[PDB]
Amino acid sequence: SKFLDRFRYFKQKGETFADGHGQLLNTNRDWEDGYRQRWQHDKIVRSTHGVNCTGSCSWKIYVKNGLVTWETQQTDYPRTRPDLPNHEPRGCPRGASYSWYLYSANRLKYPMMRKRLMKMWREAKALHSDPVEAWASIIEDADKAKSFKQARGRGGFVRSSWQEVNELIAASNVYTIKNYGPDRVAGFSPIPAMSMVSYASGARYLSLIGGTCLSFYDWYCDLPPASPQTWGEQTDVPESADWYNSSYIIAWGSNVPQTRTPDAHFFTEVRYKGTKTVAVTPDYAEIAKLCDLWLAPKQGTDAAMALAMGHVMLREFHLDNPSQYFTDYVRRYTDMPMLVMLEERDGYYAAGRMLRAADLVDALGQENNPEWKTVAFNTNGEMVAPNGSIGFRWGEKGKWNLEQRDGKTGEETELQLSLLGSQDEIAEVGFPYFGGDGTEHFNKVELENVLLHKLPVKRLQLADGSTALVTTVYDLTLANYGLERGLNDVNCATSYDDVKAYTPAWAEQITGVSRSQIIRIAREFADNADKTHGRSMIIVGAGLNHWYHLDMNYRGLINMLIFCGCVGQSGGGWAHYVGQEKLRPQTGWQPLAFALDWQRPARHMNSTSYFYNHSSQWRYETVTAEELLSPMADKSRYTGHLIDFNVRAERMGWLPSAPQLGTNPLTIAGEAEKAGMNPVDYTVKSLKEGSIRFAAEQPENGKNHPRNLFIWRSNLLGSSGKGHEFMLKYLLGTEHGIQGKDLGQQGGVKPEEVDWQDNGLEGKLDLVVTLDFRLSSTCLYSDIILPTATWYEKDDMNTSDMHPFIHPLSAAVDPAWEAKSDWEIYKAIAKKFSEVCVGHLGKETDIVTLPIQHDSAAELAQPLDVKDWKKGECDLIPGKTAPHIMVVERDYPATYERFTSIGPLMEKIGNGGKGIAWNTQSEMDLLRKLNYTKAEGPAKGQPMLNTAIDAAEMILTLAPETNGQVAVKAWAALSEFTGRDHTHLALNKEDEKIRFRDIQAQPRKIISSPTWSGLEDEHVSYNAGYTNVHELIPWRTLSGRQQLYQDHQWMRDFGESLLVYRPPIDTRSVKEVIGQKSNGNQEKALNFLTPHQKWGIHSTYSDNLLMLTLGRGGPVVWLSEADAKDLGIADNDWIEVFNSNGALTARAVVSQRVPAGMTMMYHAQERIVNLPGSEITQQRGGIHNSVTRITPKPTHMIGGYAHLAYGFNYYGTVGSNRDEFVVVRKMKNIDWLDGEGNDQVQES
Amino acid sequence: MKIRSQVGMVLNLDKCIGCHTCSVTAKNVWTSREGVEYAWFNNVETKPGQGFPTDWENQEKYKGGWIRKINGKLQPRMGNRAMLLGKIFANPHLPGIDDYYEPFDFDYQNLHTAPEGSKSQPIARPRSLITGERMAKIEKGPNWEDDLGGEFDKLAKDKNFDNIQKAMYSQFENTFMMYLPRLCEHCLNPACVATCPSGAIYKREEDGIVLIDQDKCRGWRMCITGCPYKKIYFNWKSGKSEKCIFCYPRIEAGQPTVCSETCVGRIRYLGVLLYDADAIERAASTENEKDLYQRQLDVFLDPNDPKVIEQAIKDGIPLSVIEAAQQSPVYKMAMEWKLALPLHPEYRTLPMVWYVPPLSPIQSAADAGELGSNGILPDVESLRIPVQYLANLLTAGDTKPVLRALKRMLAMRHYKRAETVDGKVDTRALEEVGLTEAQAQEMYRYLAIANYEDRFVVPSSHRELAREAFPEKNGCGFTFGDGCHGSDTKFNLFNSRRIDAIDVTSKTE
Amino acid sequence: MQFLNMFFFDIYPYIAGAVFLIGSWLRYDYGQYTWRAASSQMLDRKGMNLASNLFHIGILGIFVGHFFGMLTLPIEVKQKMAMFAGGASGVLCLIGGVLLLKRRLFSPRVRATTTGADILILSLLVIQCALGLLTIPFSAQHMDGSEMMKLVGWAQSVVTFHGGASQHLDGVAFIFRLHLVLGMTLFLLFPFSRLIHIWSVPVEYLTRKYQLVRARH
Ligand SMILES: Nc1nc2c(c(=O)[nH]1)N[C@@H](/C(S)=C(/S)[C@H](O)COP(=O)(O)OP(=O)(O)OC[C@H]1O[C@@H](n3cnc4c(=O)[nH]c(N)nc43)[C@H](O)[C@@H]1O)C=N2
Ligand SMILES: Oc1c(Cl)c(Cl)c(Cl)c(Cl)c1Cl
Ligand code: SF4
Ligand code: SF4
Ligand SMILES: [Mo+6]
Repeated sequence: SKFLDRFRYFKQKGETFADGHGQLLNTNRDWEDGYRQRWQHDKIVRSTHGVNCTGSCSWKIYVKNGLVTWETQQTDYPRTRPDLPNHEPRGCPRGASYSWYLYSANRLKYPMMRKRLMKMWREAKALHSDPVEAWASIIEDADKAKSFKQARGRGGFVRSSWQEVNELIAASNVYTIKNYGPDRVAGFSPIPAMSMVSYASGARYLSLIGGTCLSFYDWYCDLPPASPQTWGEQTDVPESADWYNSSYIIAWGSNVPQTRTPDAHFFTEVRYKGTKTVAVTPDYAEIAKLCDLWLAPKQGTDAAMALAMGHVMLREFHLDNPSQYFTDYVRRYTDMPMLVMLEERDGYYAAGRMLRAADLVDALGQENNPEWKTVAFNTNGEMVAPNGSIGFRWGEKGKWNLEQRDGKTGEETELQLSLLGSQDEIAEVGFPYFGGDGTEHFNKVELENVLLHKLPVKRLQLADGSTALVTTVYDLTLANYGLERGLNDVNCATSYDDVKAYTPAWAEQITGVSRSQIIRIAREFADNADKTHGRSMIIVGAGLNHWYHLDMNYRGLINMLIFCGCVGQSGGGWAHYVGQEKLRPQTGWQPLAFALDWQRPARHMNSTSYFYNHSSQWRYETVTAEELLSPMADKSRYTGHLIDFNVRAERMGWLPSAPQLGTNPLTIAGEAEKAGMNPVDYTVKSLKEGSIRFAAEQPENGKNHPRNLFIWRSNLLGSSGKGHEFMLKYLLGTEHGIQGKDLGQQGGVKPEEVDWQDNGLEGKLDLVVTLDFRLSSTCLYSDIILPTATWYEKDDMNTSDMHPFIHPLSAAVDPAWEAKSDWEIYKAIAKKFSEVCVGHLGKETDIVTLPIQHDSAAELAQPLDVKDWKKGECDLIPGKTAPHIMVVERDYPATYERFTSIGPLMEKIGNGGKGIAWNTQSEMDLLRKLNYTKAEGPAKGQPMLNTAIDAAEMILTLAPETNGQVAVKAWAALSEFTGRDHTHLALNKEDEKIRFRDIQAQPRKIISSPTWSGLEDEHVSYNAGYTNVHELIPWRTLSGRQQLYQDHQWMRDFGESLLVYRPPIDTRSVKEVIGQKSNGNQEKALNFLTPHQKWGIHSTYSDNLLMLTLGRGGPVVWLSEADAKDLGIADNDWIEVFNSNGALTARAVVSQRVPAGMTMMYHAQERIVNLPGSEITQQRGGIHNSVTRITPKPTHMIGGYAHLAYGFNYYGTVGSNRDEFVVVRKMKNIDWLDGEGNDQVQES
Repeated sequence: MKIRSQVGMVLNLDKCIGCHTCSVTAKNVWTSREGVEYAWFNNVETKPGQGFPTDWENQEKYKGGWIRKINGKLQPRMGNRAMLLGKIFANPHLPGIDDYYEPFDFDYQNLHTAPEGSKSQPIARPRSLITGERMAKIEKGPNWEDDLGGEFDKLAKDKNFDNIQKAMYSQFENTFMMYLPRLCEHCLNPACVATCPSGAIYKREEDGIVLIDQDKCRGWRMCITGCPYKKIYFNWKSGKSEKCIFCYPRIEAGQPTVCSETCVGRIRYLGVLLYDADAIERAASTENEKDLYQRQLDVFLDPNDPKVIEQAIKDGIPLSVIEAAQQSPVYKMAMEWKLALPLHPEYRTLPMVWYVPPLSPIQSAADAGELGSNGILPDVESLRIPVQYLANLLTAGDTKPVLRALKRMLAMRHYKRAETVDGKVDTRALEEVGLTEAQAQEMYRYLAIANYEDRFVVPSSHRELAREAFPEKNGCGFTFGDGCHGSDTKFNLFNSRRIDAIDVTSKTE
Repeated sequence: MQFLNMFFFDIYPYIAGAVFLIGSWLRYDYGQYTWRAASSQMLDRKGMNLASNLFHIGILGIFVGHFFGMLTLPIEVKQKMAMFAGGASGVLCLIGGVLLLKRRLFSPRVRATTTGADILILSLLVIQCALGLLTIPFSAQHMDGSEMMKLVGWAQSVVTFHGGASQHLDGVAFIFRLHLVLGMTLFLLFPFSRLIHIWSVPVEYLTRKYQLVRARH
């Protein structure tokens, strides 16, 4: 009895202590069980997060009372070497809050459908027993179609059932495919590495039926085009543990503590080993807190600082006191010694294309692909075609390597770098200079648009009898940097203080960073690299990569690393981290995701061109190609709207298309038959004649737009979608907040390749279907919302660029309410489709266009210039001057049996990627045993793909990263090309086979694979480019080396054959609207930056109460104190940010760490929480992408050219966004537009 | 002399990345209930700032901690025993819900249920978790000042700027910020225990964790004022107070706290400290507040000293606890290397959660600078965080121990760079700060590599000692409601018996 | 009337008394977590300092008065003290109480988080205190303490279990009857309201050593 215990008062007194200051008591403490019983739980399950953070962290999911209650990090990753910190615990704050979603008030529990669409669907079914015809009756009635498209984002969702929505979805897909074409059906899902099977689910269904799979890396602007330009690689970088092997690190535009949270300790800890660190960010960012020095260049001007640093480096470590390590490194691993041909101009010369073996008389003894092999001089003044150029990759074998050897005699050679001191004469070459251009918001430095430099040249006698002047990439590079070499070049610097084409004094003006800092750090960095043989590294992120001229910021950082021999050495190099792009077991996953086990090829599309086109953002373009050309280019040969350059790129097979042709591609074969020709030929003839046209030419004619769109693992309409208001108007057909006039309304110049119409087609999408676990902004604007399983309710796999482990997502409990995993949702759709299509689609024949692919022999397309067959400049040759034209048979009724079995092509054809292929029979045999096989039907005898686990096991068994047997066959295939053995890279692990159940017990390190260029080894960490440098495997570029010189016609004409400073672009989005809708408060134009947020991963977790409570309770925008004070804004005041593209409402965060002139609305806060109505649009306030708009760049459209050839997520236009400016002002009326009568007015 | 043990904690601020993961896991586990939804047992503040609750460091305002009277005696700043009771009907210093923030939620269901034909896009507005009413605007939150969120003149009211010429720090180029994660200090001389009229708060003997007994607390709410770190939060629903419990359910079996094991930055260390409980009052009442730090170090005993070992045993400290104390990372950082310092020792509570101060990028200067004593690496005098600010935070204003800590960390870096880049031995920086090479290498092992087994050396709390573990193993957890737990007397009005006990006595002796 | 009289003054006081005690014991043994003062101060500090102190200092004066007055200076001197000292305390109490009640009912944060019992018990003490003060003019009609003698006679018969206690009340003014019943009712409701905090007046604190440590147990 507790009452009776009170009487033992005296009895429970023990000894006093500390001279009477204390008393020890012997009393009951049973109450302590109250907190013990909270901690106790039922079990813990291993899982992870399928979100785009790069974290890839394994967690312990605690189930208590039969419900998921919280999570804590797993700490059992395989430990790293003794001299390196281990990875545990990883984790981040967004991840720690995921459990909140399972039973929260925003969880999606049941399939939902817009009420108006449901009422019509049911009324249509009462009149049309066949669901395809019921869908026809609604969609072909303009009034019916419009009544549900205008209801999008306007309430009225009603509970439906899996049966009802699956039938509608299937009926609509059949109708669309039958009447317009398979490519009018599309799907958008990103980053498969965060949840492989979950991505594969929709991609596989779409691929089987012919629908388009939209890309994401380029669209999100995570793809750095500079990587494919320099290395012929999408992205490959060192792992975070490798930062610990570096002795000098610059974090440049990368907010490590905030955006690479679970890996940040490698950066803080390596400092204790004596590594110096430098932060380069315009604001006082979190990353500055961890470095030894904070440099703050004006945002957008980083390339200028990088050029000046490179200048110092070349001056001091290449010229004045030649570094043995650096010199030998650039001689062997760059295109510096390669020869460039000079073009005659009026009184001077311009750098032309690189000299090819084919240009010389004997073609240098080169019989195979001589026009694709580059040329250098050896140290004995003789010409040579060295091993490794792209011409040696195809049509022959054993010479595609970086052995410094003569491509004809096979003898060892030594390349000479500079002609200086052996030139026949000095020629003057003009270099473009854009540093004097720019807007009023950035400092400029006037010199001349063309800068003349004296280059040492050598005249050569060409094969066609003509003669020509050549110089090396090296010499051209030193001139471009402005290094005086004794020829008394007036445009070369006489000192670092000489304001010239590109000095420390020059950069100080452009960037505002003190020239002595530029000099001191360039020096320290190069010295460190010289001493350690390359252990200097630069970690770089979206702070630099999301600018329109991202390529110049990157090539500047990249040249610094190259000149110091850091790329390819553990502890050194280019460390680009953005989204989670590294799905390690790539070739095991690709066949599953795009049904390549059944049909080849699939329909990949590059999303930036896709949305620029279909959401009609081109109808508002303000940037012209003309204003981006080199001052040395023939302006007349580059006329047209930016969209015209895309259409041309498409018809030349450079970039993919979607929809592809203006006619239903399921009908072409039938017509070819009647005309007496095979489909390919009939298509080419029709294309030459114009009876068949590329759909891109007429995007608004009613048959060339996408009609059904699947969205999953994406919040496209609240996060990533640049030009939000354009998507609402043109794709959705709903009210929108665009403020400006289009090309037509301003009487501007119409495109020359695309039809124009004054009243643009709106509401193009007939059906928007979104799969999610929370009601996101995208769900809010969809027609059908399907409840999906959270990451703690399904099995899947996850990998990342940051570490080498593969680990799983697992179901701690079955999905709650009526939710289903993505895999099960698409399997059920595939199943209903299969029956609904009977009688409408059978065994069909599809004509599919495929662009020329990087890593295929076809990459050797147009060697010396650009010829447009439509201009009659050449014949239409699919696969060379136009896209390949492929025939694909589809068995529509068998879609489900196919989706659920591993197809016969793996056995018939085999597997492969990155230009190599291998036999995979033994794996298919293993798979029949692990997954069991179909007992009957179309796929009888094939391994099954019924569960997500069967799908994961297929990924693991097929990939070389997870199956040592495959790894050895893959390295063997590569060895054929290089003539060097690489199998030794995986022999020691040939017996390794990673299994799904084993990774649930402990995450497993993957195996060294040719798919990648770094090693998974116990003595050296993973470092990108390590195999090129150490195994002599070439980079997949024209020259086989790191390419400093971009000689493609378009690269030359757009002024980017060599890196150069390019000021931020003018989007011209503010001057036409500022002051037009005054609310009485002052307005001011500011640079609108959107770095990634601390309280969410993109928009995921943005609605999470934990994150909202630790942040500022909803959408906010940061402003400097000076700008806020100028505008009368106090901390937390409601403000409105707007421009031509649209408007957004938010609260201000006022701060000293934001420099005057810029504002930061951290990347994505989206549209569902705490947003009042806009005074500009009189609609709900918009989001950050309500003020952006897609503007493509031509250089990112280049195809058919070795390293500049297409690949899904490998190349294509990018969704850059940092150059944007907006008008900012304090709001006055705060109306919530909800009929609650709870509105406010902000005074003054 | 009475030896007691406790698992202490050291947080290396130099490595803190200000991510708050520690705060989210702690909240999910311990304070997601109505009544404490606004309470963050572990919370992280960005400095300069006033923190949570606002200006909690201002003791003239909040009356937390101890004062040393003129006669040499200790008294809670709140008042002596009668002064305290005289304030019981309405604690005049009590922080109100607004000094923390009004907890809020959002109407997400409106996104799901909005009616067809809505004039505008539906949205989820804020609602108070105290009243259930619509909030026109969210005006505050627990981490409102995160990353210098707010005007400098507002953030600079930070009590730690006392005695500092602070204007220069409002200039963009001189900007600085750091992170201060905090939890309860589980003090040797806790002010909360001393200020609770019902005696419901106690320090556990075997492991020093300080708890508020949920049976015995009566809700007098004076402890909240008494705690100078403002780490006791009133549960507005139950009417009782609650605080960080140092995850005793895990510590009891030798596991790290949740906020420690989940620390992404790998900055937290857990290790045993042996202390002389009889010396507590003497140290906490030393006359000069600048001596409290060293006087506390003096109460910590050397675990490898056989005199201490024999006394510990005599005083009941379990052998595995003595052994863990001998490999304690906390003892190395606070006693040997002198890197860890207490948080606000001047409150006189003898805090048991210490901090290694952070390094920072160098200050703005006329040029790129020169090589200093540390070559291309920084010299302590060039760091941009004013050392006096750190000293106000950790050493009662004395910069000497703060400078020694930073300098030593910088010396380790210089020595290691000589080794790993130059491939040479250079102990010059070490010699300057009094470190030996063996010490520097050990500092590097613990701070840099920081293997899991080295960050957490937590022994068991030995629940079997002086108790009956066997019947408890067999019957704990069947919570049918026997009504007999919590008291020592067996008599009970419901005429029941404890489920986890043995009531049939052995008659064979 | 005579029936109601023996019920309320001979029977009812024992019902209330038994419930008060065994309810207090049972809630103490089985309801420790519910045993608290239930402060609402943090939710709304406004006016609490004045109101709670007025209320408590007032009600405690009366408690001392009532206790030593009816359960232990000629009688008329005690009556004089009761009216002046007690009256003044009652005024402080009533002001405090009314302020607390207005707060509990109309301060949104307090009203949103109150229990029904908190409103009920406070409302009844405000009535009881108003009733108490209202008896002053009646006692005034009998300055020789004759009324007080009746009331104390009844109180003392009740606490010593002498039957017939209601006889002592013969002819006392009705208002005293109401005050006695509401007062006893307060005891009956006591173990089921926040009033249990009263049992816990922290007297031990005045002599307790500052630091407390609990041994393994
Ligand atoms: N917590 C969290 N983590 C995530 C994500 C998230 O949403 N949340 N998302 C992922 C993804 S998908 C990406 S693409 C990255 O995180 C982006 O982060 P990063 O730090 O590279 O970019 P960011 O665009 O944020 O820019 C980093 C910082 O650079 C500064 N900055 C901004 N503009 C510039 C500039 O022009 N030049 C220079 N030198 N710096 C600039 C700024 O301090 C910014 O925070 C990554 N992990
Ligand atoms: O309230 C009282 C006071 Cl104050 C005195 Cl003095 C006496 Cl005697 C009695 Cl009976 C009551 Cl009730
Ligand atoms: S959200 Fe990403 S970084 Fe954060 S814990 Fe999850 S996987 Fe790790
Ligand atoms: S998790 Fe660790 S690094 Fe992150 S805020 Fe908390 S203490 Fe600092
Ligand atoms: Mo990204």
